[PDB]
Amino acid sequence: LDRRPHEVFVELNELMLDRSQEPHWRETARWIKFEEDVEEETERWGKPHVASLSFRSLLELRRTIAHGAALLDLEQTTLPGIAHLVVETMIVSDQIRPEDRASVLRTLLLKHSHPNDGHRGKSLKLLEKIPEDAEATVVLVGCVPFLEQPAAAFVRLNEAVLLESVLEVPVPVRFLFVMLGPSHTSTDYHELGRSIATLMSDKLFHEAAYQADDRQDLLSAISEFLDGSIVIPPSEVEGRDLLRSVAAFQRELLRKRREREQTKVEMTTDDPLRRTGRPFGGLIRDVRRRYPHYLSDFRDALDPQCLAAVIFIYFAALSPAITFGGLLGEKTQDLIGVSELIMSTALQGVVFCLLGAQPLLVIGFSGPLLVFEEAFFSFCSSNHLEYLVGRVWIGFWLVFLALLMVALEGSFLVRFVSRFTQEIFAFLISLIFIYETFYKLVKIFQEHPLHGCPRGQPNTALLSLVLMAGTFFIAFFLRKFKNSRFFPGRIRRVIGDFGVPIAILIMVLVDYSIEDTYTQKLSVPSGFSVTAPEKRGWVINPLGEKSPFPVWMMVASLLPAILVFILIFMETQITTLIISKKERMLQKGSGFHLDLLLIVAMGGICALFGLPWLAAATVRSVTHANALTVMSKAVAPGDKPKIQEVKEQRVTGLLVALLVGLSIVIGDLLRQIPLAVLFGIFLYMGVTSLNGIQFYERLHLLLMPPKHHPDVTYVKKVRTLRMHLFTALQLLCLALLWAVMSTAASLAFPFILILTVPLRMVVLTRIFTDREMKCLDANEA
Amino acid sequence: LDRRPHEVFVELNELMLDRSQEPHWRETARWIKFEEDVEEETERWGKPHVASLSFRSLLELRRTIAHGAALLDLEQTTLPGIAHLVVETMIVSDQIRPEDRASVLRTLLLKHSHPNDGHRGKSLKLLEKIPEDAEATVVLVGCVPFLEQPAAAFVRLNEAVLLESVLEVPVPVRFLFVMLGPSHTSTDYHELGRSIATLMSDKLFHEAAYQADDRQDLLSAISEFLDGSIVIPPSEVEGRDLLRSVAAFQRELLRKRREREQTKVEMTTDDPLRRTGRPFGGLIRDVRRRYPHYLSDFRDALDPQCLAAVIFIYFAALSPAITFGGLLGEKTQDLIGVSELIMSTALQGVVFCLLGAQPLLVIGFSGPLLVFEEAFFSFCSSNHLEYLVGRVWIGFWLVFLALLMVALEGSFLVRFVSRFTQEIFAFLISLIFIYETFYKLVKIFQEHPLHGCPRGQPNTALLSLVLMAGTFFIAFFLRKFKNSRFFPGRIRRVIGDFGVPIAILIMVLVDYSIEDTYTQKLSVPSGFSVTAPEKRGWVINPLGEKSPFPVWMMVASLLPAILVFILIFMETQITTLIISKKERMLQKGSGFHLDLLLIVAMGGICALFGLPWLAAATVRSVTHANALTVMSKAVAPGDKPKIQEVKEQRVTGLLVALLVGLSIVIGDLLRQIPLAVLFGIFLYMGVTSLNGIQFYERLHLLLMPPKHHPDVTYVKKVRTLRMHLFTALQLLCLALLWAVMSTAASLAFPFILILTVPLRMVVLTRIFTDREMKCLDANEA
Ligand SMILES: CCCCC/C=C/C/C=C\C/C=C\C/C=C/CCCC(=O)O[C@H](COC(=O)CCCCCCCCCCCCCCCCC)COP(=O)(O)O[C@@H]1[C@H](O)[C@H](O)[C@@H](OP(=O)(O)O)[C@H](OP(=O)(O)O)[C@H]1O
Ligand SMILES: CCCCC/C=C\C/C=C\C/C=C/C/C=C/CCCC(=O)O[C@H](COC(=O)CCCCCCCCCCCCCCCCC)COP(=O)(O)O[C@@H]1[C@H](O)[C@H](O)[C@@H](OP(=O)(O)O)[C@H](OP(=O)(O)O)[C@H]1O
Ligand SMILES: CC(C)CCC[C@@H](C)[C@H]1CC[C@H]2[C@@H]3CC=C4C[C@@H](OC(=O)CCC(=O)O)CC[C@]4(C)[C@H]3CC[C@]12C
Ligand SMILES: CC(C)CCC[C@@H](C)[C@H]1CC[C@H]2[C@@H]3CC=C4C[C@@H](OC(=O)CCC(=O)O)CC[C@]4(C)[C@H]3CC[C@]12C
Ligand SMILES: CC(C)CCC[C@@H](C)[C@H]1CC[C@H]2[C@@H]3CC=C4C[C@@H](O)CC[C@]4(C)[C@H]3CC[C@]12C
Ligand SMILES: CC(C)CCC[C@@H](C)[C@H]1CC[C@H]2[C@@H]3CC=C4C[C@@H](O)CC[C@]4(C)[C@H]3CC[C@]12C
Repeated sequence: LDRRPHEVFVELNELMLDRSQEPHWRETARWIKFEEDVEEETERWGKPHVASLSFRSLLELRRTIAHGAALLDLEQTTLPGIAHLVVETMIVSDQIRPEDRASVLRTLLLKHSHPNDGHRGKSLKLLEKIPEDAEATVVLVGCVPFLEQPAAAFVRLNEAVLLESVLEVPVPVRFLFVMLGPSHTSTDYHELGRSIATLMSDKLFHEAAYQADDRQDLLSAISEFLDGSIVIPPSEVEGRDLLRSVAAFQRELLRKRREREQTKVEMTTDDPLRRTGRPFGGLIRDVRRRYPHYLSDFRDALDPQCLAAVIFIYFAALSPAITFGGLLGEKTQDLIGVSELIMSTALQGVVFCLLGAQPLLVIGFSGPLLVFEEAFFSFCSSNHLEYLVGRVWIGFWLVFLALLMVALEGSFLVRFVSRFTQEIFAFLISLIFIYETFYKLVKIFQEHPLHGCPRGQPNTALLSLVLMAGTFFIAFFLRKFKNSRFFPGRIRRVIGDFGVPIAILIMVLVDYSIEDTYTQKLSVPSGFSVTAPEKRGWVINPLGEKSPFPVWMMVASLLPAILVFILIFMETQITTLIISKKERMLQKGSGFHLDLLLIVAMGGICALFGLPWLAAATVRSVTHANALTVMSKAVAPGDKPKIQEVKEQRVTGLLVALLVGLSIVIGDLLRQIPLAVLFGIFLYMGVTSLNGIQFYERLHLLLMPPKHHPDVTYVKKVRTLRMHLFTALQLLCLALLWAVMSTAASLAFPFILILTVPLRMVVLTRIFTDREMKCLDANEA
Repeated sequence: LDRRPHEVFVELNELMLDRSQEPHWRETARWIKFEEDVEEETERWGKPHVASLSFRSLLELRRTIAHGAALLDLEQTTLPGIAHLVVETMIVSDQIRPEDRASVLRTLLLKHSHPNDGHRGKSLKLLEKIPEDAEATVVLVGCVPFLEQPAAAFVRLNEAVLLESVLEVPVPVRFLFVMLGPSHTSTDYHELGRSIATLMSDKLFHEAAYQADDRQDLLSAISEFLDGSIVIPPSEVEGRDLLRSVAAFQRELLRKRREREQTKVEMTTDDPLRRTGRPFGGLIRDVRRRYPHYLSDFRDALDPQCLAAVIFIYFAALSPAITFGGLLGEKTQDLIGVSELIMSTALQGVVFCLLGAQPLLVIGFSGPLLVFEEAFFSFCSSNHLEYLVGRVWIGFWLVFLALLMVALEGSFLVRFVSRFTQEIFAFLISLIFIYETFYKLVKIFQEHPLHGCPRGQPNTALLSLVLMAGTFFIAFFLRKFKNSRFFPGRIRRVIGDFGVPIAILIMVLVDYSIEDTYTQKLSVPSGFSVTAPEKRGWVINPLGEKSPFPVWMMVASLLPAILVFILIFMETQITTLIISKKERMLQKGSGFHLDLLLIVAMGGICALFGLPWLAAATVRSVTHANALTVMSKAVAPGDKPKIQEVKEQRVTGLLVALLVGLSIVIGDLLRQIPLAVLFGIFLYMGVTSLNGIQFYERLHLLLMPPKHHPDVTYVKKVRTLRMHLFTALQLLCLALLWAVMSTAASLAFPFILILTVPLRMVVLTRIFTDREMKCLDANEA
């Protein structure tokens, strides 16, 4: 006929006596894709587990179903009618004596019980998990003194009917299994109930039962279910490694089974990085996919979910801004400071969030840019060249290069930048955070020596070290608290997401308590003014501030433009690639050509006002994306979490940028933060961003004996001595890059990264196997 | 007949082609109580795992063995003869055409291969694991193109014979299984080989095959094996909680099976704490069990294993001695100091290790004794009583109470001291380590305030804190390194066992480097002299040093004697109970009556010379025992470690005591250790000993949601509220005890600690059920 299959919610009800000896059915276990048992002593629900059967119970079940009486497509609609029909058929099939007809019927008309039978508070919580269109089944297994032989009955109702006071949740029933036998047999009826329920909770078996017509089809379905099972021999499980191989073996077995099924069935039977050719094609394609959703981009942020992010993202886009800028003040003779960096961050962020194609990106100063800033400053103050005027021409060339790269569709080279260079560029970012911290500490200890009885203050070095260590430890332990197993589980996440503000506030109050001790503090000027209003204006003359600019450097400034373009391009395209994956349920569209052009043009224009260039960070962009995802609730117990949807809007980023811009009118309060707390946070970010990259783990695996290596796909398919050779080559390249960065040619490491782009292909294909590269240099997993 | 069963070492050899296309057998997996597989791509052995089967392969195996030809008790002794007989029987049973008799015969005399076929270095390393009296079996499965139907043969040799160049290790073979079939069938021969090998490596199946005589018994044994198995349904393993329930279910299933077997079999069929009554009976009983082994006790320590302990146990019995000895000097006006404590430790340790019944005990000053010392000092300097004379009479009463308690057999009350009071006592010991550290820190910060520009030194208050934190962190992280997964695994343990010496040495060097900063240092006097040689002699006059002693106190000193006897008795008896368990394979014997009498008598006599009393520590004794256990090497791969034996001797303890005694002639070197380094170790010992006691874990569970609780036996059998009530009732008693310890009646907390023994027997039984007490207050597990 039609018999459209539905998902099944299976319940086990067992007959038992009460304290007043009145017999009644009590619920014992429930199946929603996984078994859940009721503990007898404490009367609560245990954790979900895989439903492991036993073989003797399966044999007994097959024998019982072979000798039982089955009713198919019954026309009854009430419990008494179903019970009467069942007892009549049991009488017909010579299973129960007619004299007991009056007795056994009374056993099928008893009240049902449940652990929770206040009720709605858990009834709704269980109804959320169950799929919307699910049809339930009831298994009634128990022993009766007045019977002599076991009797079984399988009933499939013609139409779903809601039997009240039978199940645990209001779901219609479709199937009924009744078993009633004597108590002197060797069979365990709880085991038979568990076996039949685990059979019915399966996918293929329950579909077959939906489409079945007699007992032979039930036997065939039982054989089909048994074909793809795993038998575990009777041996003690001593260690823990013994049961880590079941998943892979089950995967292979079910793969073979599904391949056989697919063969039998066969016998029975918009890339965003593709270049078209039209000039500026990518720009038009990206605009005409994202702009029409403009109204929805604003209407979609009216919920508290989109208000709790702005509170702490503001604290993540601000801490580096006041840190990095300070460093520039120490490195460029206070030509570029915290005020200019904050103004540039705000001004570029608001425009990008109003006109960008991917509003979920937050842009700001990053690690590998201040190194280039310092290198260019060192080069400028060697040949008697003004530092701040050359940046104007660098930006002028950068704006032209961006247009050249966008006009001819060329933002597809990010496909050639594989994991080999991404993991090196992650170590560079995570090592210009630790080095600056451990250099500032040494400088502090040198300026204020530790002799006995401004410069030479008594208790300044050790106090700064203590503040740094305290801030780092607080920020680390709150991060570890975020993913722990304490507290109600939603306050846990909220507290764990405020690690940085809490750490900074605590370690600022501690230093505010201490009096009569000098600790260096932030330098934020009053009002809207340039950090050095004695040698620098707001607009830079493109011809020369103090002396006329040379004409040769006007054209010879092509090389630094190319290097900084390489840096910006890598840092932005990698982030856009990471954000717009398929695992993250990002609807609408992503912009690969409207982000590069906008960022580089804004940087080039902004460098005229003596403000730094910016590039989208790849760590706080992921944090911004994560803070906006909402997970589903219709997930079966014990199943892995599933992302429902990500709220895409351009209102949280705009508000965060505006807040960071307005954070300059509270300078009187921002001048009370000591300069060691910020470096504690600096070191914390540097250390904590290492987790995730495979280069770090393969570097760990150097010190581990080959017996203790994990079972990941890049360690169990390649020999140990080739994994170590790959790691050694990567380390050698990283060390060479650091050496060339630390010498007098510091403004050449972008060229070294571009030269490690094709080393991979040419050399590491001429050496390694075509099969080992897919294991070690894989882009997925 | 006889057919005595042995353990079985199963190997799987599969036919395959070489690069030169020459056919040969290659080893694929091996079974010693657990499966171990050879990876095809990398050619190395994977980790052990439980041998999970598949059902279709089992059905194919049953059908193949049903139609195969079996040879029982063959008289051949060489491979060619066995092959000839096998081919003849295959021809007899109409399985192989006679025309192919030659061809298949060749396939039975091909060279065998192995992963390691340098060979001896791993041959011995694997021969260690295999049991000495084990007999092996060889499984040969592969495909051939010249056959049309599968043929099988099972051969059991009459006597074990060493077949060279067949197995991987030189072990005699007893069984042979040969299977050869066409390559166009749907059967997978690797799976059949795995199935038959996992059958033959079982504990009951191989015995059944030993006693078997025909094919029907093989089928019966197959059914027996299948009876006690677990079937896992075809569902994906999504999470990780799914497979944590297999162990318990397997335990229950095997328990039922073994109960059935035992029922069928039935149908077919020196306490050391027992009082006798004779006076001093226990003393004689433990003397006559331990003294005769004197020569063995002295002859059993001639190995490097008994020499690496003395190196670091000396560093564990010394750090508290110079710490506690300092504190008493600050608390008793330098009447008892480091020198007196060190000398008492040495003098009592040597005598105890020379005459004791349990030499594996290290005695020394512990936490709850200095609290009583301080309380008695505070009581003495209130009524104008000399402090050092009263201890003489306290010892005089103690040496009488010990004799009274030993003469009438009374060292059996330790059975009534349950876990309820043991955990409270462990918290008391672990909370007098943190408190003293965090009080010394506050005192240091108060004496040297943090103002700007002996008392009032500039950089002392922060330097001491830095040193404490550094020492604690180093000592903690080396402890965590001891049980990590780095380094060759035997250097790892050696480095992890030297945490305290390394942590102290590094920071001593660091503070040595710093110049022109004052940090308070240890006060160890030169030569053999008392700590204060201006107000105290070496022999205390029992009548009064400065003024005559009152006569009323001479008799009234009974109460402190009891209040300190309780502490000594608990601390010694708990340690002796913990040490002499059954899990620790301690041979010879333990003395419950020769340790109490000796320790208390030595404490009473040693208090006449103005030296403190001592009681065995329950943490350093366990460390001493652990440092002397030697583990076995004959353990199958993947199995849990097993203790071979423990070297019991009275030479390492005597040497450690002598070293601690001689550590006073290096005072010029011990006076360079800053006093803030030792308190790091103090706090580390306080924090690190909380792990293990169930009170701490049940205190953690107050914050966990009921969803995240573990699966231990005391959380899944009692309701959550009736667990938190028990935890709160324990915390209330602990808080009351800590309150009575801090007021002006501080020398009464032993009475409170002994008043919680009848509380458990009277009150906590009238509230909690008889079944909840066995779950929460269990002595085992
Ligand atoms: C500014 C700093 C302030 C610090 C001052 C102190 C601050 C407090 C400091 C230290 C002590 C703190 C916390 C101790 C904790 C109690 C909660 C821990 C036990 C607990 O968890 O109980 C809770 C709540 O039940 C109560 O009513 C519990 C009733 C709590 C009693 C009231 C406590 C309120 C605070 C007491 C002190 C009040 C002090 C206020 C005075 C102010 C002084 C200034 C039961 O939770 P549940 O089982 O019903 O819900 C579960 C649970 O949330 C799971 O975690 C969750 O799974 P995950 O999301 O994966 O984690 C489940 O979700 P699914 O099943 O769908 O997957 C939920 O279904
Ligand atoms: C700089 C970074 C700072 C932070 C980094 C962290 C720390 C500071 C950094 C670096 C310092 C250290 C390097 C030390 C490490 C090497 C990695 C160890 C890998 C390794 O394990 O390889 C070893 C030996 O292989 C060699 O022959 C290896 C032979 C060549 C090794 C080098 C030779 C000289 C080493 C010293 C170098 C000298 C350097 C200084 C001297 C220069 C002076 C100017 C293979 O060991 P195995 O597989 O044969 O034996 C296993 C293994 O021991 C398992 O652990 C054990 O199981 P468990 O007991 O349960 O753990 C098995 O027992 P069962 O079968 O009964 O279960 C054994 O069967
Ligand atoms: C920068 C260093 C100090 C850090 C890490 C060094 C090791 C992880 C590397 C350095 C040299 C490497 C070896 C150098 C070359 C080879 C050849 C390599 O090629 C082969 O397969 C040998 C046979 C052939 O050439 O085909 C096998 C691994 C091995 C021994 C390497 C193993 C790993 C080693 C010891
Ligand atoms: C300040 C902190 C560190 C101390 C610990 C406090 C809580 C862990 C304790 C204090 C009071 C306890 C409650 C006191 C009384 C009861 C009644 C008790 O009632 C029953 O035993 C049920 C049977 C019946 O109702 O007769 C169940 C536990 C409960 C809720 C206890 C739960 C745990 C509480 C809240
Ligand atoms: C400290 C680190 C970063 C650099 C020093 C690396 C040297 C000292 C260590 C690190 C990794 C080590 C290797 C780790 C694993 C093996 C496999 C083993 O079967 C032979 C030795 C061998 C090949 C080790 C040789 C020594 C080795 C190369
Ligand atoms: C500082 C800490 C140790 C003190 C916190 C103690 C109080 C607030 C905590 C300790 C244990 C907690 C209990 C833990 C588990 C449950 C089970 C839940 O179904 C109802 C609430 C209840 C009963 C909690 C109530 C709050 C509780 C009693």
